[PDB]
Amino acid sequence: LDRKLLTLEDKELGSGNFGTVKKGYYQMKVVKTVAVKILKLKDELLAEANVMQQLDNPYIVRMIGICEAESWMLVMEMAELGPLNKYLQQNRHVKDKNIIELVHQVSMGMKYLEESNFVHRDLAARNVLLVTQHYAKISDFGLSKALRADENYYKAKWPVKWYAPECINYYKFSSKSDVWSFGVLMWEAFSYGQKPYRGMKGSEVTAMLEKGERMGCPAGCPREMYDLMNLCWTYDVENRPGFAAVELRLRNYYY
Ligand SMILES: Cc1cc(C)cc(Nc2nccc(-c3nc(C)c(C(=O)N[C@@H](C)CO)s3)n2)c1
Repeated sequence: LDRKLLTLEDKELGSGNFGTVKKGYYQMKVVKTVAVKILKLKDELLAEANVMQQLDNPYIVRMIGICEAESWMLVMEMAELGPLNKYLQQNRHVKDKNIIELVHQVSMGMKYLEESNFVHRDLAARNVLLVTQHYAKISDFGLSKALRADENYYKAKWPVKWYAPECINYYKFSSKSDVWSFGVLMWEAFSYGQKPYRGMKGSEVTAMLEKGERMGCPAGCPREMYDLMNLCWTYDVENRPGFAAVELRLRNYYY
């Protein structure tokens, strides 16, 4: 558990029903800059930190620890450039080569999450934080679930635009459920952080998916990458590729 050897800044990087996110510094005589989730239930915050605790990957946000003070406080290393969708909305100069590197970084941290038998559940362009223009990290483990050693999926928001059909129709979440979200994450990435399925409600998306209609190719997206998306958006999970195969394709087309 962390000590209050921690200095918070005043600005809110962000806020929500839980509390508010601030920048801070944790003194270890080299100080670390940190992002901090303060609650304004705790149990949820404890869950989420429990998840981050067992995770260790250059492409996942690190947790430093929990600080129990005037408020409950989840402390994480700080990804300085914030959310992918937001940075991309405001950096349309970002080139295709570079978006592919960023998503290949996501697939790699996802590859690891699948090997460690966690499901993310909320993999979206708003949950991928940028360390630099060339270094991406997955965040927000609030809806993540550790899988038991016997099951392949977890049985249950929601972020319905990012959800696979089996999640909405059955409530099953597996790592190939998150492959589906990653396909939507990639489409947002190539679209420079535009919302997916604009103006459509949940049930209209679901209806659209059942017809076999997918979202279009974004503007300057390389064809291999869009074909990668349709692969990700395989309707039937048994045939949808896991992150082992998403990551292999993405690493390949990068060289
Ligand atoms: C909002 C924001 C802005 C900027 C510029 C950087 C960051 N950096 C950063 N770095 C690592 C982790 C985090 C965060 N992680 C979580 C789980 C955050 C969080 O709870 N966000 C909530 C507002 C979404 O409701 S912020 N955040 C965050």
